[PDB]
Amino acid sequence: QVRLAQYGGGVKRLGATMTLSCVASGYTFNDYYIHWVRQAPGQGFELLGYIDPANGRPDYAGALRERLSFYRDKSMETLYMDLRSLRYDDTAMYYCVRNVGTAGSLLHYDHWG
Amino acid sequence: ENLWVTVYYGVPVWKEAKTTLFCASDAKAYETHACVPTDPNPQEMVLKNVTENFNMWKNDMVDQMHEDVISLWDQSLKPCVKLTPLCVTLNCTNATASNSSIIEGMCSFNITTELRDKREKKNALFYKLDIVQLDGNSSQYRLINCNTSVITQACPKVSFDPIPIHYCAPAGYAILKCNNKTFTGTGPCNNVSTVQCTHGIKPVVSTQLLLNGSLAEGEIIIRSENITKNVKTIIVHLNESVKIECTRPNNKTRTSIRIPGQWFYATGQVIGDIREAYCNINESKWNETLQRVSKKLKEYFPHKNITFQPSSGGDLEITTHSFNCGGEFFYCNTSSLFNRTYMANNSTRTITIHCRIKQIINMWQEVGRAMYAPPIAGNITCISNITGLLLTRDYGKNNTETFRPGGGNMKDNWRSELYKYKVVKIEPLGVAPTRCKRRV
Amino acid sequence: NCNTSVITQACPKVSFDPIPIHYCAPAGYAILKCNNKTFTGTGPCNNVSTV
Amino acid sequence: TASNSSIIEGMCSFNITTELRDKREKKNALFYKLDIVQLDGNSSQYRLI
Amino acid sequence: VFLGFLGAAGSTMGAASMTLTVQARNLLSGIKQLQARVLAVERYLRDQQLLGIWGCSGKLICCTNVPWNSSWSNRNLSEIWDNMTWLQWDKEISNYTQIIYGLLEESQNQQEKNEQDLLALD
Amino acid sequence: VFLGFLGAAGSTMGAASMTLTVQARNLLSGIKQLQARVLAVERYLRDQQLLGIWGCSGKLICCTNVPWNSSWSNRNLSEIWDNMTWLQWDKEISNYTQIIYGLLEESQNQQEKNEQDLLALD
Amino acid sequence: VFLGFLGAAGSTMGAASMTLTVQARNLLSGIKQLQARVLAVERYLRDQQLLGIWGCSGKLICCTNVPWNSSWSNRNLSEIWDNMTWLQWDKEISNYTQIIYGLLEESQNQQEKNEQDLLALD
Ligand SMILES: *[C@@H]1O[C@H](CO)[C@@H](O[C@@H]2O[C@H](CO)[C@@H](O[C@@H]3O[C@H](CO[C@H]4O[C@H](CO[C@H]5O[C@H](CO)[C@@H](O)[C@H](O)[C@@H]5O)[C@@H](O)[C@H](O)[C@@H]4O)[C@@H](O)[C@H](O[C@H]4O[C@H](CO)[C@@H](O)[C@H](O)[C@@H]4O)[C@@H]3O)[C@H](O)[C@H]2NC(C)=O)[C@H](O)[C@H]1NC(C)=O
Ligand SMILES: *[C@@H]1O[C@H](CO)[C@@H](O[C@@H]2O[C@H](CO)[C@@H](O[C@@H]3O[C@H](CO)[C@@H](O)[C@H](O[C@H]4O[C@H](CO)[C@@H](O)[C@H](O)[C@@H]4O)[C@@H]3O)[C@H](O)[C@H]2NC(C)=O)[C@H](O)[C@H]1NC(C)=O
Ligand SMILES: *[C@@H]1O[C@H](CO)[C@@H](O[C@@H]2O[C@H](CO)[C@@H](O)[C@H](O)[C@H]2NC(C)=O)[C@H](O)[C@H]1NC(C)=O
Ligand SMILES: *[C@@H]1O[C@H](CO)[C@@H](O)[C@H](O)[C@H]1NC(C)=O
Ligand SMILES: *[C@@H]1O[C@H](CO)[C@@H](O)[C@H](O)[C@H]1NC(C)=O
Ligand SMILES: *[C@@H]1O[C@H](CO)[C@@H](O)[C@H](O)[C@H]1NC(C)=O
Repeated sequence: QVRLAQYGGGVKRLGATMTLSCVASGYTFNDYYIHWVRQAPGQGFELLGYIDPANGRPDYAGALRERLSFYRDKSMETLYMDLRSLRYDDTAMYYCVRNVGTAGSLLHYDHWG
Repeated sequence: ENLWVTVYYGVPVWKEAKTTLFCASDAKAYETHACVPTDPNPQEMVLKNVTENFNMWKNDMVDQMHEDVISLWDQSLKPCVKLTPLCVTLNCTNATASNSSIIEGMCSFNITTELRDKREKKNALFYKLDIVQLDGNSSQYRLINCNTSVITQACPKVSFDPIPIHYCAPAGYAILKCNNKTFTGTGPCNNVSTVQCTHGIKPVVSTQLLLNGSLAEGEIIIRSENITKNVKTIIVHLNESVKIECTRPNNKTRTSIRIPGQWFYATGQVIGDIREAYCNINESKWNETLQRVSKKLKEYFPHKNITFQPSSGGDLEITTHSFNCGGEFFYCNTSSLFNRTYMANNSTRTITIHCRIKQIINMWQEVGRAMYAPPIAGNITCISNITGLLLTRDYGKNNTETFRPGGGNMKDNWRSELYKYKVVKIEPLGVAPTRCKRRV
Repeated sequence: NCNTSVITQACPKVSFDPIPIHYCAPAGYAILKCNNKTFTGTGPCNNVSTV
Repeated sequence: TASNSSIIEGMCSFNITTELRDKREKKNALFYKLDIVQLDGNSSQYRLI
Repeated sequence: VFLGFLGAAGSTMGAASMTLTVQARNLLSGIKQLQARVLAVERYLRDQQLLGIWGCSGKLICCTNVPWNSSWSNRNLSEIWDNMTWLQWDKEISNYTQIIYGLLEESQNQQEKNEQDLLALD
Repeated sequence: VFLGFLGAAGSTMGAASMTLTVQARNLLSGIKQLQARVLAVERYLRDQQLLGIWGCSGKLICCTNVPWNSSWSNRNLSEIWDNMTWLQWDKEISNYTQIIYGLLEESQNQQEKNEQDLLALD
Repeated sequence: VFLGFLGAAGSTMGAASMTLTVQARNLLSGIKQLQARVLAVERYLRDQQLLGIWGCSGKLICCTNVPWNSSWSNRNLSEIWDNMTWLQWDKEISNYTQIIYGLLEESQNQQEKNEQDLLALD
């Protein structure tokens, strides 16, 4: 029932700033955290960061605190990555994932965009 | 041998279950809550030699009173004016005061008044946070949330405030308290006690820390979930109060605009020279409290340093300390307060922090509904007692952990207070054997 | 009154009129009448009755 | 607008207030002729049923 | 009146036996909070009428005609009657509480029908 | 628990006599559907307290001091006690049910007052 | 059914003694007027179960094991039993009604525990 549509991508030029967008459709938008995962070819997955859509609180990986940015719009329930200063190693398949969490802790991922 | 069944009534045993809880009221009120319900006087007894498990995460009445707070706010805000016809196009130049960039609405517009003949020109005073910039010419402006929701003005004489509330059990249901001092938010208490109703819990609305609350018994207590190290929010409960002094120094001129029987309230003019609102902290109490908190937090985490930064990203409700005082909502810069680090191995001086104030506030858990605070005349001063912190953690790496303030979800603020109580259902019909038959 | 309040038209076919109304006691509660003729609005009646 | 018009017969422009209460803007949409009734005078004038 | 409610927990079977009346006493007292009071009316009746089907009418302590079975476990309990305390006994006996009530009801039917025939010899 | 409720209809007086307890058991369980539950609380009490005014307290079967009258018809019923089945007896006796209850209440007052005076000889 | 309700007031103790049943009978029957019916369910139960804690179960008149005390005043009342009428006795005895109920409950606990031990000699 729930769907995570993604827009943006294809080819981007070297050194530029790029934006990806996601739209969530069929669930209570404030309840679930959103994580951003990527996979380079020939490498395993790794996590970039996560966002709380309720209050806009982000958290980022240690090696990429300066290049990333997350934000969201609550009315159109839309989420956006900005990534600055693209380098050649960033060639990857990018996904958003919804996160299931309790009142105090976070748990496994359920759906992949 | 020769044992037979017998039944017993009034058996002291219980289960744990959900229920609907009753609430109390107060004699003096603002005037659904103003005269109802009853206002009883509670008593407490100690359950000797009773051990019972508690958990402040799984308990249900926090969500119940969260719904109660929302419902009381909706019922209070229901008989109020809707500010729909103010959504017309605003033409602002904003050059009346000595300085204009501080507030930046001083905005003319057309409004229907008392005849429905033709709209008349009026002007008022507004804050630039509540004003958004339309496309094209910069002098065109709009209200912030009217592209998303309707905005209602709160009537000033029915203002809701932290009145202490007692939660009463229904008949057949008992409330357990756990009077032990070093309760860690979960586990078995061997100091169980019972009441009929709880004490005076106040509906405190605050971010980045909580205030006007109760105090710990021993030293500072840290409550957190223990399913995984990946935690949403960690509660820190202080054993010693620290005082905060907040002030808005300027006086304001309330003006009324007539829209039928309603009367919209706006700001006319600030009296005198402009000064920026600010808050004050005793520096020695704050830094000593931070040292005690960090050296108590490193019990959990064995060998890593402890370092603080302010939060990054998100709306103003998480980047700043937001609260309400009087009728005015304050957002306080907390960057200078949380800049400390420590290695893992009485009222001198005062920290002043700058603030901003805005009138249109969303509901404190939810978007798609917003309310407009009325202007408050005169200078405002406030004194409060801060009782704890709501923190979150970064990932970090080897040798260093990192803790930064957060707590945008209002439910965890009330979860910081109702950690003591639990509700049980009484099962008084335990059977037994006995060495006796029945008459035939 | 439009400078003060909103005005509503009454629908003519739902018109309310002095229909006689009886007030019923709940269970466990009794109604006392004081059938004395010269009752003065206050004081003791010695002609008490119940309905 | 379509290849055949008599099947559905609303394809109808109108003015609507949107998001500012400044002045109504022109829009158009698509409708069925059963839900559309014909006003008096000119046939091109129409109303909702 | 509220005093000593559930305070006898932590004591024995026999100690709480004289203080069962305190727990037997309690049926006291947005806008829609009325409904819970109705629940307090219901469950007590669902208790009280249940005693009526066992023949243990009214009185807080009574015996019955059904003998004990070791199929509901065979704890000695004679010295544990003055330690126990209460809750582990419920947690132990809860495996068989749903079954014993039919035995009580059938024995009550035995008593009523046999006594009715014995008086019907009139 | 729901099993065999009203299933004994189609049997006799005496056959349903042992299965009256199943019918005695049932007091179970827009938005405004709460009120009917209150009705289930009411009528049963209006039954139960009514037994309290006759002195047939609690127990499902009892006799009383009031003798039978042929003014409430004089069916033999001795062989019809094991055919009847139930409902025809109800429509037959419904002509006089409103009258017999006063006889039961007056006989209960007789019993209470005479027994109270007999103990008052102490 | 409503007839003679509270009509026996103005008569004595003993005259209203045979007509207590009429007053014992009554549990009869904007938009939100339902709630008062619930109150009629509540208070009667708060009466009735209260009799259950005294051991005066069901029957309208009974005696108990607690003797009389002159600390609750020492009116002779023997000739005043057939004049009184009712209300003045209520205002006289209302100074001590809250105290006597504990005596009744404790005597009921005495009766239940001693009788349970006496049968426990089996
Ligand atoms: C009608 O109602 C709506 C809803 O209430 C009003 O809100 C507007 O909605 C639109 C559509 O969703 C938004 O457009 C998007 O804006 C994104 C960001 O644009 C600005 O916002 C940033 C500030 O917010 C964050 O700042 C930094 C990072 O930027 C964070 O650290 C911080 O924590 C904040 O969270 C500015 O910093 C930023 O520079 C912009 O000024 C766009 O990114 C977004 O996606 C676009 O991204 C690319 C271009 O940047 C490109 O791929 C695409 O074009 C893609 O669309 C999108 O444009 C508005 O931002 C939002 N306004 C708000 C919330 O104020 C709307 O205002 C109202 N209409 C009118 C007339 O008032
Ligand atoms: C935490 O605790 C502190 C300590 O009490 C508390 O500070 C107090 O708050 C109250 C209410 O916010 C203040 O009371 C005000 O005092 C002024 C001056 O006396 C009055 O003019 C105010 O009256 C207002 O309301 C009236 C009725 O609506 C209006 O008619 C009138 O015009 C005013 O609008 C109001 O009574 C009090 O001064 C402070 N300080 C002290 C020392 O008591 C604080 O509010 C608590 N809460 C928080 C969130 O900090
Ligand atoms: C509270 O503690 C802080 C941190 O130790 C003190 O701030 C330091 O003050 C000294 C001089 O007093 C400076 O040299 C440091 O650079 C400060 N460190 C900071 C700002 O991180 C502060 O002075 C203490 N205040 C009181 C009243 O004792
Ligand atoms: C409270 O519980 C802790 C948990 O172990 C225990 O160590 C402590 O002694 C308890 N407090 C008291 C006063 O017994
Ligand atoms: C914290 O203090 C250091 C001291 O050099 C300073 O560089 C940094 O900008 C400060 N950060 C904040 C958020 O105040
Ligand atoms: C009604 O009350 C007055 C009060 O004194 C009394 O005089 C009068 O006799 C009473 N009426 C009757 C019919 O007794």
